[PDB]
Amino acid sequence: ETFTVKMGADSGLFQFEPANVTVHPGDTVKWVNNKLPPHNILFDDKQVPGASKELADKLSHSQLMFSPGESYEITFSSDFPAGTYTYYCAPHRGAGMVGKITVEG
Ligand SMILES: [Cu+]
Repeated sequence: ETFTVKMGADSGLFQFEPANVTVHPGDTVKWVNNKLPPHNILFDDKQVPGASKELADKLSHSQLMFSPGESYEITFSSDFPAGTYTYYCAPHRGAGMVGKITVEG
């Protein structure tokens, strides 16, 4: 299954929509610019399994995404451990543009 996460609500609010997604092994999460770019996707290294900086860096898209409809995706296959993965947008972190992926096992 592929889950689409919009970056920016239709109203312009600085939110990932939906903010919380639960995935099963082999599923894909695809982030897509919706409103008021740029956004980016940074995983919090203290809030992924093992509190691993390597894992957080692997999953992040640190480059700002300026283009309408620009996308980034992750397929949660076996090199991704079970657990929750918290992420944020650096431009809008202060305003609470945050999300969480729960990887089931
Ligand atoms: Cu953002």
